[PDB]
Amino acid sequence: GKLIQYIVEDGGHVFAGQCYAEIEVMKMVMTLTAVESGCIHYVKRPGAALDPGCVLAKMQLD
Repeated sequence: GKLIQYIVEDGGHVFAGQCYAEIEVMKMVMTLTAVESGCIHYVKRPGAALDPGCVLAKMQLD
């Protein structure tokens, strides 16, 4: 689906269970739950149809 907005910012450390983006799928909002903590580099400029597995972000495994 589309990338509405990014609820974090570029170069931002995150936590377990923390939303980092929000997208529109099936007409509905979606918690982009982060899965690993680290300094996200903002890869995906806003408003793009996305994929399961797309690189919205890369961090490092802290």
